[PDB]
Amino acid sequence: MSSRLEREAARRRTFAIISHPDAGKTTLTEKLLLFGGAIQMAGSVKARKAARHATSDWMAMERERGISVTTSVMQFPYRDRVVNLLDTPGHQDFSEDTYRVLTAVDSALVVIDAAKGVEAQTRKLMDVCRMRATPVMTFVNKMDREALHPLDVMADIEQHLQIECAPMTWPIGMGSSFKGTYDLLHKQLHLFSAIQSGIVIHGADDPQLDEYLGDQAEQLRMDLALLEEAGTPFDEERYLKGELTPVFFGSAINNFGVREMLDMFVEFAPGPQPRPAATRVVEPGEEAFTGVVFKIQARMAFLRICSGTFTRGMRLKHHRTGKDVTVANATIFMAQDRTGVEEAFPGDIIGIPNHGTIKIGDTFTESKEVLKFVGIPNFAPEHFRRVRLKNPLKAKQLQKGLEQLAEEGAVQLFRPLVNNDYILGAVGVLQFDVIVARLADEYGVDAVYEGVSTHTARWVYCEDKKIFADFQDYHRGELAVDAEGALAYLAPNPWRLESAMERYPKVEFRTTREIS
Ligand SMILES: Nc1nc2c(ncn2[C@@H]2O[C@H](COP(=O)(O)OP(=O)(O)O)[C@@H](OP(=O)(O)OP(=O)(O)O)[C@H]2O)c(=O)[nH]1
Repeated sequence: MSSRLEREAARRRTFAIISHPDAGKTTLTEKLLLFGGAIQMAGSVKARKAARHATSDWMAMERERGISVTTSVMQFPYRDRVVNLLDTPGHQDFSEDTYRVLTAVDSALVVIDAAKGVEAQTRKLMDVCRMRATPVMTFVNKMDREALHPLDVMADIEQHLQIECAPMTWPIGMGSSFKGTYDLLHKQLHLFSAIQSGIVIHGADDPQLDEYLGDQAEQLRMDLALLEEAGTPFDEERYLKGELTPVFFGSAINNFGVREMLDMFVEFAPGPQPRPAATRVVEPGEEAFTGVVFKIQARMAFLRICSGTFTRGMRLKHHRTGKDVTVANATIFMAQDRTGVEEAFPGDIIGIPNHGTIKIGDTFTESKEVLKFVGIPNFAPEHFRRVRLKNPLKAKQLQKGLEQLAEEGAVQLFRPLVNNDYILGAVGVLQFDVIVARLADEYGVDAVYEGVSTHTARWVYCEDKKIFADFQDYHRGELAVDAEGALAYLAPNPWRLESAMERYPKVEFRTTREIS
């Protein structure tokens, strides 16, 4: 029946966490790792957390490359599945890279702070998942602090993440009155105390509820009947379509409620899925190795394995340059206690060292066939700046530098139609600081920034050749070309954009565009 590869490939579970800041992603991640026996990685995740708020000597330690790479892809075994959890940079580090990580996961898990509910970064990231039709599992965290009512929390999720909510575990009480969770499908009761085997409940009439929950038993029975009416039973097919999301309540800090969520994930989360290419749809089943670059770092290119098997001694062909590339000493991301020939299977991540001459989306194969993976885009930035050059004779240099950095994708570049200025857009503002320093160290250029009216950008496309031309004349003042030669409308804010948009309903204004 199944092949060695098709099995190995299917044990994979590749996901990232989409969360707003301070929700507990780091805490939950460390918790997940401990379940996978990933003792050391878990240490690293914890050590880094600690080092942020530590003395100066550590801040200088966490900010280094060696570590932010080890924890960038964290793999651990769980219930014989190989879970590949990809770090999604947040806080100060939030950038386009975060979105790109979402272009490499078969699925995602949402983590919500119960007190805050759905916040801005949660919505933003979910926005990405929706367009790529990526199934999501939801974990409502921090039930030990006072929080929103669970029904309120679902309502919040449903409204703002535009998806149905299927609760799997329900919380009894909250804050100081947090007793634990009742797992609806398994008819088990999990008490919070200072993991543990749960208690079987037979019917909602079980006196055990009274025994363990006391006067709070009434609320669970109260809540459960409400649920069994306006309730969405987890439906596997609907989850995969993205229409529905399983919800879990817990206290990551206390390693509570996590087990159930982890189990749901290994059992039902998607394994490596087919990937589109220009010529055809690559299947993870195929023996021939294929991979797609989704992240780059200053040089190493992280690659998601799309089909086949990766080993050190193998030879890969870089299609864009047409070159032949060596992976002799790559980075294979794998759980500690390796114990096997060193190989990677579809859904895994590998770090190919390659100097320059790469882009986001580049395809590497084993065979002599032309193949080009598609669908990893650039995302419209929220933040813009105009780059000013102090010494005008260095203009040829800045131009090289910026064009090269954008090809590499450290930032997005916009050249207005009515002037010679450079406007940089960034998914997160940190990118601007990175760009300045790199421009100096790699290109010998001191560049400054200046503020601009612009807060919004959309890529414009129109079928009616006359209308599009008329439009381009009217909004000559707001148009720009990006590094990839694409036409972009720049607006001061989303509202001002609608004025333009309602005037030209026949012009499309996209928030993404494919790379070449
Ligand atoms: N009560 C409660 N708190 C939780 C829970 N999970 C995480 N936290 C706390 O929330 C803060 C953010 O957690 P992170 O895990 O760093 O969140 P993030 O990665 O999403 O930014 C931390 O507090 P901090 O004070 O900023 O740092 P720390 O010194 O406490 O680690 C952490 O201890 C939870 O389940 N219950």
